Amino acid sequence: QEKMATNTVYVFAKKDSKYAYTGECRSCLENSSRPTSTIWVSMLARAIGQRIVATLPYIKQEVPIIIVFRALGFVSDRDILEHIIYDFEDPEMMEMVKPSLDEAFVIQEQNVALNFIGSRGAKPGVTKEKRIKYAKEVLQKEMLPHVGVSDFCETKKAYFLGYMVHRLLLAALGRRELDDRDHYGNKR
Amino acid sequence: QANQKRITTPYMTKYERARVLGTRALQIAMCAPVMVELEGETDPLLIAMKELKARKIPIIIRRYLPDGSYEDWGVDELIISD
Amino acid sequence: DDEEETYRLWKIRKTIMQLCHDRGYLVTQDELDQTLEEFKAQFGDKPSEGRPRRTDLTVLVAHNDDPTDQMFVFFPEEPKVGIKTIKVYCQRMQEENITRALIVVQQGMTPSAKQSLVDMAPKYILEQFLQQELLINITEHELVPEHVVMTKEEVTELLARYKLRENQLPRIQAGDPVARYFGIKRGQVVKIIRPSETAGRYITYRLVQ
Amino acid sequence: SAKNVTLGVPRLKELINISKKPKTPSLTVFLLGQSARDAERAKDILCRLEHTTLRKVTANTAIYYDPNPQSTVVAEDQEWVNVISPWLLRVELDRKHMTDRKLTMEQIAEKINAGFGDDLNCIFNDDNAEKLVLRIRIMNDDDVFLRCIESNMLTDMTLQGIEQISKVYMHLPQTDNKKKIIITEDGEFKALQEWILETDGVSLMRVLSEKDVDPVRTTSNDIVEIFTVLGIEAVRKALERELYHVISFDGSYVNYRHLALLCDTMTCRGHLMAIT
Amino acid sequence: EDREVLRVIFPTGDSKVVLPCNLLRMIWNAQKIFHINPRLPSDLHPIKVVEGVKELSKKLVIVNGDDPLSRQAQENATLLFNIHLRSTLCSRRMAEEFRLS
Amino acid sequence: RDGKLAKPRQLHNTLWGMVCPAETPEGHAVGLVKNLALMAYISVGSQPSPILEFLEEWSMENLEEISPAAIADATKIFVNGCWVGIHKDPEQLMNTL
Amino acid sequence: FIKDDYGPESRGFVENSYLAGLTPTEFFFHAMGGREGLIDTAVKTAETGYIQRRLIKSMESVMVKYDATVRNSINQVVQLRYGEDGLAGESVEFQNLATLK
DNA sequence: CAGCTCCCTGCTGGCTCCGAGTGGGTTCTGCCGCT
DNA sequence: AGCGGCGGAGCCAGCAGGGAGCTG
Repeated sequence: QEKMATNTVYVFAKKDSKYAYTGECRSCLENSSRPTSTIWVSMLARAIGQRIVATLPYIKQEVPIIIVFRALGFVSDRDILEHIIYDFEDPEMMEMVKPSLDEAFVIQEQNVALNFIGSRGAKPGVTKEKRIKYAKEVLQKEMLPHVGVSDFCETKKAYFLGYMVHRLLLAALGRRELDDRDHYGNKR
Repeated sequence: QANQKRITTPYMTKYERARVLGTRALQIAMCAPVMVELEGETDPLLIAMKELKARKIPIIIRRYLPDGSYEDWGVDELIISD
Repeated sequence: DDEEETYRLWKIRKTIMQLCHDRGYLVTQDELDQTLEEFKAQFGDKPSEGRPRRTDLTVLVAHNDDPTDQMFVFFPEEPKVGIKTIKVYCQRMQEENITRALIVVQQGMTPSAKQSLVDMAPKYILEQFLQQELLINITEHELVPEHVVMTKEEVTELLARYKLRENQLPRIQAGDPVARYFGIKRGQVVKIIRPSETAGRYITYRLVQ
Repeated sequence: SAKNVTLGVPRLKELINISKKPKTPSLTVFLLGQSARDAERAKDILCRLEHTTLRKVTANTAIYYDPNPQSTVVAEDQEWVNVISPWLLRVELDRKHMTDRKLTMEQIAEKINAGFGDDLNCIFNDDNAEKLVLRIRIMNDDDVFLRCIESNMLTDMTLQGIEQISKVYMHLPQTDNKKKIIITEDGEFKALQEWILETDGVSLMRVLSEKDVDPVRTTSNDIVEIFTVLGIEAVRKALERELYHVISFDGSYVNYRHLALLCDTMTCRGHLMAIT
Repeated sequence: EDREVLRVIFPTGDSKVVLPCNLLRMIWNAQKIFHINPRLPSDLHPIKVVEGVKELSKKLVIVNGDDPLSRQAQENATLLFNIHLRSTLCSRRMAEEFRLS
Repeated sequence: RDGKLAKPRQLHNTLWGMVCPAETPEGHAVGLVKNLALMAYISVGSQPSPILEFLEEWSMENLEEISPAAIADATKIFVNGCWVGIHKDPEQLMNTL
Repeated sequence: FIKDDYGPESRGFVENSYLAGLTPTEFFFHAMGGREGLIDTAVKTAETGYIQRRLIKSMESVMVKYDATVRNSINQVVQLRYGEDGLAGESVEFQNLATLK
């Protein structure tokens, strides 16, 4: 039985949708009981324009990626941009990453971002500290299992998610090209 | 309608030709009296064909007009195609 | 931007006059086919703040059989015409002994005015038209065949000849451009003369619903 | 160059199931006179039809903070000789598309002034320098308003052409039916090869209502649009033509009996009775 | 006058048309049935051609009736075939081409 | 099946030598059911941990060690799709592997 | 093939015939080309049969009455004469209008 | 004249459809337990 | 033992938002 390869980033562009480009990486641990927890990192298709969202497993609505990073533990902004754009002397990347940055200048610390994610969760907590724990559990186990599920894997998950965003930006700028679904390199 | 007001075609259409032949040969098969002297042929369909060619079939056709009226055309009275 | 608007208004007037000729109203050939220069010299080349302005460029015509029923056309200056800007036209409707008229609006007419035009329709059978819609005579198009409006006696003759009731005919909705062009109520069938590539000419009858 | 006309089974579906959105709606616009004869006036008609936004003509766009309009942070003697907000807007066009579509800075500026009123003043460089500059201010939610209006003005301004028709092609037809056909003084037919132009969008009403465009022969390949513009009887004929086009494209023949019956039963009720 | 009607019915003039009975082929069949031998003068009178075509046009009925609505319908329904019939069973054409007796 | 999207059913260029181009059912499973080429072999899987210990001892750095200052000029190493580290010299590590 | 090779051999052109045989690249390209037609053959049926059924269910009661007109099941007139001439489609021929052009 | 009422337009979510036949084969039609 | 419970494409409905329009 064929299937799409796991733990690999695919940047696609579906024709008729609210968003132009979308980057998915269906992820699996080394044959764990959890199924393929697929995460999409997507870019809207047109004010400001071209915000970047990331629909997350067990989350009803899309969440802007910068909120995801702040919930993951990066309070600052330079640190977050260090995980997405690897060379700061490229202003074309900045011009497309700032529309997503200015979307979330109201969240500045980890706990409010955790609350924001928990409010969008499938099981919304009644109190703040319940949404905090639910979203922390989601980030710890549901999102990106293959890069690691342990006490402290936040830096590795942030690096991989920033890589996913960088891959999406490379397809948006045309620096690279969209991955092919029928390419049996992408099949298992 | 009266005999004066007949607007349908004087040609016996293929459907009338098929159904009249079928329903007359069926009658011949049920030992109805033949209208034409036969020369020993036993098949009721050929008997009905011979009667149609001789214009002796004792059947008339009721052609229903779309409005609801009808016309009574005798098989002997309208032109057979073949 | 006045040459384009003058040309647009000239074509609107020409199409309206052709519409009146086809509908049956009495029009002279001179006004039926006048060039752009006659319109220029008779109205003034300056639609923007000049003498070729609306409202006293409007046309009134009368039917050939009797000069009692008369048909105005009206070009409101307002883009989106309203009730207060059509109640004036209705007051003219009443102060004259006229029965029906046209309104060639600049932009889309407001729904309140549309509902009004529905409401006083039996007393005054007046209809609307668009500025865009009247820049071409659609009957002149090759796809549009020859449409002829039947009178009641020949409608009855048609029905008696074909022994069919009124609703069994092919029908046409009153909102489509050809029926709106001629100007015709429901229950009024239209002869449609079109060329047949199989046998010459073919006559079909569309009833308005 | 535009043979994505989706013939065959998809076109049969688009006709039978009368779809509001065909995959390839296209015009076959004919020309009236000397414009049909020569290519330059045909191009002049072409540019008035092909939709053009201000994105098509500009090279790049930039905004600055000039404290004084007299200061001219960018070295431009044109503004020096020509000459209230400090945050301004600057867009650079290119000569290529500019002279391809035959516009002027005056036309672009008057379009801006008509669209937005006297909320902003455009200062355009003359058509003499190698560089194509027009500067934008705002007369007296401070600069992001300018950012948003810049985005809005780039997206949709309709400098020339009409909406919903994105690309228009121009060619001399080879088939006799698509070629203009006349009758000479000796009763010949004298197949004429005049300029026609096909589109990839559809309006059918802002097109025929244009100068030097033949409003007698322009079919639109769009059944719903024809229903809205010309009426049900013209719909029957156009639907017959488009339904015969796919069948006779293969070279096969189907008797007119069946095409006429289908187009009649699909249009015998005054409305477009799609077969679904 | 029928020629102008044809020219307005068929813009981009294409003589190829679909009609019930092949008139040319029936003429050629009669030529071989009756051994015309078109090297000799024909005995067929030119007025007989006209007054036979006019009667055949009456005989070829599609819409029955006598009221003007039925006459117009019959004429329109048989217009193209009657035009072709008159254009092929011409007095001149029969006298100089088919030579039928 | 019975889908009008023919793109999955088409023979892809990457089917050279791993999937038979000729062999496929002619019914509603054209291109969906495909057999296996002769020498085509399907990997069975193994632990990447020995590759990990081999990688971590030449000149590469794990994500936690370096800063993103030097990450742009070097090359990113993926092992089973997870970003393991960063190496300054792609060449002579490709040759080594 | 080398990267960015737009040559005829690199993009599907087969300079060999069925007699000389196909070089393996050409064989694979021809297999991939014929796969498209094979897929189309299977896919087209589920649309064409549906189109045929949908056409039939919209016209299955349209018939020529004894009035010689064409009416649907509810006696609504579709055509006053079948084919706007009243003529059968199996007894007509192609002909040329001589008087035209 | 400013505030309130209403009708239209625009947009999103929802439901139904998806060739004609034909020959075979297969498994599956509940199980645990507790009176 | 016998049964009693344990994917995709394309038309409508429906809300939301925004002008004419009447009324105190």
